[PDB]
Amino acid sequence: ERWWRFRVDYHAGPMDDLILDGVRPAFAAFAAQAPMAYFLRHWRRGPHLRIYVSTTREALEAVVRPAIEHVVGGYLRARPSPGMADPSAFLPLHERLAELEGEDGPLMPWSPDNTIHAEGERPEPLTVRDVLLADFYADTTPSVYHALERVRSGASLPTIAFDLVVATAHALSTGGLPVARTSLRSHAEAYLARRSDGVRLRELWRDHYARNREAFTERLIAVASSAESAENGAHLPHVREWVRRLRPIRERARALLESGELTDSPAFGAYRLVINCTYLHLTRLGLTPHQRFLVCHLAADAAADVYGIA
Repeated sequence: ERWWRFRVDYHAGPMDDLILDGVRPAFAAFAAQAPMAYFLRHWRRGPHLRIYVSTTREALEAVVRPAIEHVVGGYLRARPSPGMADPSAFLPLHERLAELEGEDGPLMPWSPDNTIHAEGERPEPLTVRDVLLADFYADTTPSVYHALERVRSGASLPTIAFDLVVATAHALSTGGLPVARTSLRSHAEAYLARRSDGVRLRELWRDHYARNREAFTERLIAVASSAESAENGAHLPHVREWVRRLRPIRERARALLESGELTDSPAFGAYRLVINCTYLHLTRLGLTPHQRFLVCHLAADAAADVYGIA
């Protein structure tokens, strides 16, 4: 009935664990009364988690709030964050990120580390995109846990970023990977373009590609077949689920572009939005912007060597 907001401060300790061992249980403990709920990373007044959950005030006070305070709080007391040495070391960066993303709220002093805070209900009325986005975040919370599990048991996060980006490109674009590798290049290129060492960046990034050319091209075609099987049991499952989860959301978005709120609508519009959702997904899995751009770039290079010998 509303979106209710909590803040979990965890300034210096492994947010992956806090998600898996604190918030995942807590969310389960209210699954019947409030199934619609998700969380985002954020930086303001200390690195923290932002928790979003859709219920009435009655359910918040009854079931949601105390599952957070007790389950999550339990995790905090077991595995506390050691803290940040100087939060004001981060002020000039934060001042920038505020301007860049319009944040307006106070920046210093930092919230107390290792702590929970109720924050109230969202703005007042949501936009259509806000609604479609929240739906996406909630729908993909299982996929977050899947991944951080794989990461926790030794697997590589860059590689998971790869499989996902690639899959969303081949399966949800108007012409598949051979056409949407331009949008991937394009996405990395906008970052290389404003970096004074872009030149050396591109050399490093291309050395990397060359050293591993066989790994990435092999992996590229794997993810490509996985995403087009019509035979539910390929060599890779997470790809096939990721596609599966996202197909609904293009439709609801492509539908409400040619019925007309937001911005070819399907072609570069639905697929514009769900590639941007994959990017938001990956942020949530703890990939930096740097590492995401690098992944877009390696996907593109890999796609040259297979779809480009045309």
